[PDB]
Amino acid sequence: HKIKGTVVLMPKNELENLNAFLGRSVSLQLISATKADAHGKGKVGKDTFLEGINTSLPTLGAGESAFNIHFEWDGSMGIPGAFYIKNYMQVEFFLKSLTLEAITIRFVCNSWVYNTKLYKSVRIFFANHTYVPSETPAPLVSYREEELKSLRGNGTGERKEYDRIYDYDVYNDLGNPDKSEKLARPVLGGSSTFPYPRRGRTGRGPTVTDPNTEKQGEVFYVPRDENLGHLKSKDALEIGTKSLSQIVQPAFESAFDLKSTPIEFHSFQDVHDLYEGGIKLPRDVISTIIPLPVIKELYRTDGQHILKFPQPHVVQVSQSAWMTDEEFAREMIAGVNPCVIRGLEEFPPKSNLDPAIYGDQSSKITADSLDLDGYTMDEALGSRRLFMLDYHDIFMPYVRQINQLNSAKTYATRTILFLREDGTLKPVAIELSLPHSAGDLSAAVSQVVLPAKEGVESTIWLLAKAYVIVNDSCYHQLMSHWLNTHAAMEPFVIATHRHLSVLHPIYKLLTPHYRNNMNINALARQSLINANGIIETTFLPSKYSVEMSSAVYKNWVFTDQALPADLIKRGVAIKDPSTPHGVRLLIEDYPYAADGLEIWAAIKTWVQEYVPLYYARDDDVKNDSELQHWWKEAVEKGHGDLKDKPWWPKLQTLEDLVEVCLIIIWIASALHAAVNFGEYPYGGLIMNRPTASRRLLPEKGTPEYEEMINNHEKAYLRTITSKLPTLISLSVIEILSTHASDEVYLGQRDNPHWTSDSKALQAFQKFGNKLKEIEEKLVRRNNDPSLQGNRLGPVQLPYTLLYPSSEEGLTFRGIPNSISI
Ligand SMILES: [Fe+3]
Repeated sequence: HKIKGTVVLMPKNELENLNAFLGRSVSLQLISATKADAHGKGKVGKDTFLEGINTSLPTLGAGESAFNIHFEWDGSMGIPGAFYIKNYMQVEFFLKSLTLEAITIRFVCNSWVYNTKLYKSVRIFFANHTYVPSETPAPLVSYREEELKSLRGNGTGERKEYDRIYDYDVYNDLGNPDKSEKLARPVLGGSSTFPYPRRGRTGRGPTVTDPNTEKQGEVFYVPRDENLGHLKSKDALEIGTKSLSQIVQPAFESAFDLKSTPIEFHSFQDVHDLYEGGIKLPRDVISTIIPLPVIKELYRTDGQHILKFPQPHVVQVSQSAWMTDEEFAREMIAGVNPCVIRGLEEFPPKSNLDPAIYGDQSSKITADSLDLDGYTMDEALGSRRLFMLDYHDIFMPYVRQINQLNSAKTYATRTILFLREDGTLKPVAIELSLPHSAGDLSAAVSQVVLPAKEGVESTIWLLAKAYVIVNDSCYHQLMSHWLNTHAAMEPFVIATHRHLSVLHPIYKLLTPHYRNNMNINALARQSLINANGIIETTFLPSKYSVEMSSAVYKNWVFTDQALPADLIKRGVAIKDPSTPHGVRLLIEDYPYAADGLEIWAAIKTWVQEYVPLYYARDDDVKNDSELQHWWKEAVEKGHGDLKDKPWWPKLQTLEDLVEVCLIIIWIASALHAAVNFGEYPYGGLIMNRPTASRRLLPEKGTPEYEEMINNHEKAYLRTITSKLPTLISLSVIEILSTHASDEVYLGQRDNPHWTSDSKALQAFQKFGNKLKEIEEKLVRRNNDPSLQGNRLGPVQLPYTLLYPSSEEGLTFRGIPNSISI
């Protein structure tokens, strides 16, 4: 009756001896998928313990250990399709897999197994077979549904480290009212005032001063297997933000309070010095930073007084190129935030904001003042050569409250761009707008600034570009990055674990694209977007930052996240059935869009080849109970504040299923990579990507105006992010722009046996081959001299953000499967 099996596991001291696992320390019980008891449930075998350590196969790394085990299983017990496991040891271990031979049967587990007394029900694992609900072997049907009920929990209770309960809650855990009324923040989600995607429920309970806000916690829970261990401490990048906010930031502050370093940058060279000779800090400040995991990888040091940041890619060839109008415009199509620019089809541009509240909103930009390389405005409009980076309606509602803050002053900006005959974009005007209402104490007014290369006019134009980029950096960080990827994706991760069994084909299709997302999001709610957290203390909006993202979410549209839909909606492409991708770009050499369409196409082919393997007709999608409950919950609960919108796909057809999966995979992989991995490469020079502005343009006749004339670099530095928040911000984006060495990229999976279905495996193989094919093509584009203007620019920085592959580090390339940092 014996079945020879091999158990691979990792002792806790590996992701954060052997003989202790033997004896009666760990028992497994096989469950039959073909032979059932009197209740239709698969028969269960006897408790079998680990017999010995297997030291036979070389292919076994990652601090993993193999154990031999034999089960009493007669042919009459049917075929095993699952197993129970109980850990009698005090300390948890990481279960990798179980492999049964003559009968091969593989089980991919990758799950922490805590002491048996901590679990309400015994941990169960299934073989690597894939089944839509109606295809589940009858003896496993109930076990499948029971595991899902276990994962859903009951919606109450404080979640614990070892819990594996997935549920939703609103963002009511960012404020810290018990510490100070000044740290109170509006609850985001669950109201018409503040709609917002839901996040993972933690259940710590209410604060003492506000029943609607969740109390503080030293650890923000995520279902256990969402918290990724790492073999190398340097790869635990997500812990970096907590260390930065709680340990490093206070250390930097003391250096400034003690006046051990100049409080402000006084010249552009003071900024360049950070990645050259470095910055000198107090000994104890260096000593506080140098020993921390992850943090110590951010700077080179002499071990005593110096911290040196790495040279950002944007200055590696020319340290002054960022100041060119050419690079300013190019970064709108190949920079850190390449997805906001829109076509402009009328002139002057219009506003939908209420003039009764903000004053006359007519644009003050006159067509006759613009240099369109000889084109008349009507010619530029008609030839589709006019574009804009429009933050006017987005920022105007918040300008008054932001400008009331100390050290924060902004404009609601609009930039007009012209597509030159040579295919590059050039900036032709910037409008710096302020709201005007009766009784305004401020005398500052709106103004239009035009390009200028000499005189005070050139300084004013450089400052106008800085106000625009402060708007762009804020929108990029809070919306393009945080809202559209991190926050938007979490509800789908939760729904997937709550309603699609690990056996489900769609679960297998989508879960690789969720790796580390709930984990980084929980760490973000704790240290990145919390009251007085990193973002609030480094970006322009301060305490209004996260709520601004809620106002933007009001207009978030799931189907508009598809790349073709996005391009068409923004007026940078038109539908064209005669083209390979179904769309014709209006900026032919738009790096992000051109490379993105290649990746989008590859993902679509993959999804279109996968789905058919499990759903033959539209009725098969309509009748999948798990799939229907999954989608219904993702929409009505996860993104519930928008359940009233008409645009949600129905999921009653193969077409809709493909669409939904394609968009989810796109957001998690390529979209997030394109907006994330260029953060330090472009933003590592604070002048190129300022996060905040502290004053408006000066009045003629004041010393500030005189300063623009006599010391333009100081005028610029006094206007943008101060030195202290710059040091913190550079540190944060350096972490976010780094690829951990254990990352899993698009076209890869953590285990070659994720499914036993050879056809699904074949399809995945073709997808990976296609991505390698695409990379060769993108390499050719970057090497094409005719595309240099937009793909490299004056900074001579080849656009590699959508190259699928990458080695570890701050590489400016590589597409991870998920939002993993
Ligand atoms: Fe990210």
